[PDB]
Amino acid sequence: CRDMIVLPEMVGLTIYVHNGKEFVPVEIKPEMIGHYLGEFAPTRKRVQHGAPGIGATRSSM
Amino acid sequence: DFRHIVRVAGVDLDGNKQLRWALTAIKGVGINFATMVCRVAGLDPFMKAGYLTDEQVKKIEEILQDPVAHGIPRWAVNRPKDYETGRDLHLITAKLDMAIREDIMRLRRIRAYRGIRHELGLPVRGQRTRSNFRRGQTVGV
Amino acid sequence: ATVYDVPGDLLVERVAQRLKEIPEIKPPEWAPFVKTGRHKERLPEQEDWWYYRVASILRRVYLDGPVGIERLRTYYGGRKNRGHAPERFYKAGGSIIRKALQQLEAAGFVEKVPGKGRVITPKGRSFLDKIATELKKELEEIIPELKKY
Amino acid sequence: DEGYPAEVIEIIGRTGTTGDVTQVKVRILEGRDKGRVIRRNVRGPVRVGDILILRETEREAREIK
Amino acid sequence: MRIIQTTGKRKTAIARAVIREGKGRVRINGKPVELVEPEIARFTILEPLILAGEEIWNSVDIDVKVQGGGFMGQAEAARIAIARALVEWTGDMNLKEKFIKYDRTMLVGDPRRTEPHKPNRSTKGPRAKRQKSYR
Amino acid sequence: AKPLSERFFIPHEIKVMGRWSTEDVEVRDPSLKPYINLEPRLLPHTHGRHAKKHFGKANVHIVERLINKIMRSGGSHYKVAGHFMRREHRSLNSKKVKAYEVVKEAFKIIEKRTGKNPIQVLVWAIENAAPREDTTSVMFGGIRYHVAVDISPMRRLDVALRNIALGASAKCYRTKMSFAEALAEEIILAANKDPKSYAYSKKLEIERIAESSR
Amino acid sequence: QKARIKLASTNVRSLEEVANQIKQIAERTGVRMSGPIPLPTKRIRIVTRKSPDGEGSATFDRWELRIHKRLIDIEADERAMRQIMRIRVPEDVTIEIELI
RNA sequence: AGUCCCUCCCGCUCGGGAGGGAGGCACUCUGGGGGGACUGCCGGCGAUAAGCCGGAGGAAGGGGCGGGCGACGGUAGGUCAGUAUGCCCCGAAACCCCCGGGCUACACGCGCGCUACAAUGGGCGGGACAAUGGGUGCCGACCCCGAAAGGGGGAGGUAAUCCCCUAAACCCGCCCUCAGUUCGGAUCGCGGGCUGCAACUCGCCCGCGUGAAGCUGGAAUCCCUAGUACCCGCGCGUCAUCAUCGCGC
RNA sequence: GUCGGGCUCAUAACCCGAA
Ligand SMILES: [Mg+2]
Ligand SMILES: [Mg+2]
Ligand SMILES: [Mg+2]
Ligand SMILES: [Mg+2]
Ligand SMILES: [Mg+2]
Ligand SMILES: [Mg+2]
Ligand SMILES: [Mg+2]
Ligand SMILES: [Mg+2]
Ligand SMILES: [Mg+2]
Ligand SMILES: [Mg+2]
Ligand SMILES: [Mg+2]
Ligand SMILES: [Mg+2]
Ligand SMILES: [Mg+2]
Ligand SMILES: [Mg+2]
Ligand SMILES: [Mg+2]
Ligand SMILES: [Mg+2]
Ligand SMILES: [Mg+2]
Repeated sequence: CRDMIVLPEMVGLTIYVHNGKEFVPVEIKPEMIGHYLGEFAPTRKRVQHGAPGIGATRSSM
Repeated sequence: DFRHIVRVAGVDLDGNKQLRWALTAIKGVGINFATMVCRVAGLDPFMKAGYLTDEQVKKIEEILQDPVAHGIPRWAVNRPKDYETGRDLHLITAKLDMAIREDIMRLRRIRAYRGIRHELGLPVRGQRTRSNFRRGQTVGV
Repeated sequence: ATVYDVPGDLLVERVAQRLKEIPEIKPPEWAPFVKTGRHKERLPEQEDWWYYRVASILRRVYLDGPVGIERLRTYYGGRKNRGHAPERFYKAGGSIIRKALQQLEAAGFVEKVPGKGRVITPKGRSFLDKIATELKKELEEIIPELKKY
Repeated sequence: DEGYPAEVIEIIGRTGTTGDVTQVKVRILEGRDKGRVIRRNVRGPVRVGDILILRETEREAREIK
Repeated sequence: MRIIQTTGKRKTAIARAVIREGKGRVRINGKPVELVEPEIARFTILEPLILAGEEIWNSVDIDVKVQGGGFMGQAEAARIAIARALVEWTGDMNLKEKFIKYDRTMLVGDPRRTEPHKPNRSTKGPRAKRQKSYR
Repeated sequence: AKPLSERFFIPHEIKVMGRWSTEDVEVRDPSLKPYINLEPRLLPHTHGRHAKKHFGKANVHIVERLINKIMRSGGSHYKVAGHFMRREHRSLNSKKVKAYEVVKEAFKIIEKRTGKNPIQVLVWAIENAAPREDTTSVMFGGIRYHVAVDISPMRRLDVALRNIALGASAKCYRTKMSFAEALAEEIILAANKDPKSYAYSKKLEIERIAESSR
Repeated sequence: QKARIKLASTNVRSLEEVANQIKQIAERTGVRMSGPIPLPTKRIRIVTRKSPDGEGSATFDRWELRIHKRLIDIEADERAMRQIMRIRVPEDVTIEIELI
């Protein structure tokens, strides 16, 4: 349930939120009140770019 | 009578400008809000800023201290329903900057998606990033 | 002489000046703080804009009655600048128009036709046409071609 | 200093790289060779009865096919 | 009591004019013609009356109802209607010959209409097209 | 500002814009005389009915030709005084009312400044701005060369009008001067053969290049 | 005491035939019948891309269906109402009769 | 539109306007049928043919103007991921359903556009004139509430009847006066709404605040011959919600 | 000499900008 809103009674617990392939742990702090759970389980990996390949520029084709 | 420079709430204002536009040099005050405060003070928005008196400057600073208590509607302030106290507040300059910094820091402390976007310096309001938002230099093949 | 015989803007100016003498016309308490619609950017620059809007609405009821809130909202709308997106037409808000119509009815100048809108009373017609006659008298001193009409 | 006027009396044909030029026969109206008929090359639309202002009257265009 | 009716058209604007003996009053949708704005529109309507002359102008009254089109289409349609009414009412051929010399369209009209739009940038026009690229 | 007698102006005679007669206007150049139309007419707006027929523009009143010339952007695909002037959404393309008012205000300024009938001053300017000799291009060995030719009167008229309009367009671009004042200034300068005029200098340059390529 | 007859069809000839037959019936008896009033034609236009794939220059079809209409007024008299009520229009014609 | 009656306004009514009813089909319009243009008439060029060039008259003049309809074939051009179909494969999974993700990532190269770089303007108040289409799983006048977005009731409409629907560019008056500005509005903070089973990933709208690059563009290169191009808004498709697009006005 | 863009069906030659 990524669309569940965090309520004051959930503070202090630990909940494992699905992100597409795995359940990731989220520890509820008081300043989290009012946010969706999915906001704390990113679904994409940060991008670290490599070298541009063949066809990446007009003169490389 | 006329003064070329008038300091209001710790900001140097032009004296040859209309009062309503002169007030916008304060960070936190745009043209609409400045017209509202001029009207509440009982002052002509089109008078030159250099004809002000000391009592008028004091009154303007008092209005800017607490606009809501002086009759400015609660939907016109730049920080309604403050996160800490719950009141309807209006801030200028250093206090405004520190409140914005605190909001971003609070987002970052709980590791919310928006806070991570702030940290990495990437757009935070759902934009596509493949084509535009490029700031750098071309990579070679 | 009638409303049809004089330029509209000059008549609205004269009527707005004459409306300040009627005790039933008073700006609301939120009037100092609002725009006239989502397609505007800045507040009105005249301290007495309420009387101009009221006079325009009265002349509009005279010419096109019976007429209701929604169609007047069409009339007072306009084009909006949307940043990087193209400009578009939008309607005006309703509170100003509804309050002006209620005040005009309180003054006896307009009245309500059920399910149809608001129309000008004989008193309102006389009020407008007298000012139009006065303006036309002044006007034909400098435009002699207006004496035949 | 002010040129000499000449009247177009006959149209010969189009010329130039892109067809923008017309060759004509003109009769001089003023000056030393008043009455002489010569052929000239002109840029722009022209019809019989027009008047040109020649800055000199000793150059004649080569006859075209 | 003579009443004469005439019609004029210009690109979806339609004008119907009525003429009878009067004092020189000309109204357009209820407004005196002397107060029409802008000036360029006002001069469009007034040309036939000035051509006819002050004697004929002051001896009639003209009422014109016009709908459709825009502010320049409506002025020209009213101009056509007024010119046709003036030639029919007074019935003299010097004035008619005067209209044809100054502006033939005053009496014969204008048949032009918009060309329907076509694909490849249809919203812009029948002939304008998208910029072409090869690489 | 503008008096009500001018806001609601009623003319009673057939003359240009109801304000100026062209009865004493003379055209000195014998070549341009049959192409500068001066027949009496009140409103200079023919609704573009002349362009279809060949040589149709000859019988179009000169003031309407000027109005048509200024109804433009100015610098789209070539530079004027060193710049493109692409105005796009704030140009005068297809806005004939604004161009009409620009010409009217320029005429009033001209008449006040010189004391003469504005049509006469405009005629003098176009006479001084009309070139008499031009060039055509040839190619040899990958090099482009000039060859001198004569100019027909209709092209002379068109070029003079275009250059007067472009000069006015350049004088008001991103400066405190207004379009009407710039047009009046350009016309007056061209009438007096001042090299400060764009059209007259252009006229001199064209003739010099044609002369040195015979 | 008057009846209103509404007609519609995709074919002009059949529509004309039915209206003329009703007119003949109204002529065959002493009764006034307001002439068949033509209402504006209803047009259904649909524009579609021609190619099944998305390769090549885009080209379009403009398909149209036209529905014509008529209106007839007659005074409800039984000697005349029986003759009109027993008429059979072709299958491609809609007929609707009401009393006002 | 002319004509009769009733009511209300004005310079107090000799005259001038606005509604409503009786009445009419004149005028506009709607849509069936018909007329009209044929190089027919006149003068030249060509041959005395085929035709071409210029005139009258004309609403229209030389395929009158704008569209539909694309021969025998080729292009091993695109499409089996619209549907049809041979062969080869999977056939307890490569078939059938449910939940959560992704197609929306971001050092960077490119296409087509939108908004600008301001006075051939920005703002504020006032005044003008459209057409195409669409509506019962819907269009909604009119009244009330709210500063706005929006909310609560609801006439009429299965439609030449009711509704979407009082466009913008344009015109008048006042402020700003050549400045990174009263130009530009990207980016971000706080708050208020709508659709939906669901709005974080990943929707649209409103109020206050914030205020990036940009001061006209190298070599190159595109569209267009008349109600055309430029400039300005609007309708329909898609659609629960969402238009910087397509097709049209 | 490096990097990027133009021109060409494409590559080389050629043109432009930049560090
Ligand atoms: Mg408006
Ligand atoms: Mg803008
Ligand atoms: Mg735009
Ligand atoms: Mg078009
Ligand atoms: Mg054809
Ligand atoms: Mg293949
Ligand atoms: Mg291929
Ligand atoms: Mg995709
Ligand atoms: Mg701005
Ligand atoms: Mg405005
Ligand atoms: Mg700024
Ligand atoms: Mg928020
Ligand atoms: Mg979201
Ligand atoms: Mg900068
Ligand atoms: Mg600048
Ligand atoms: Mg698409
Ligand atoms: Mg190469």
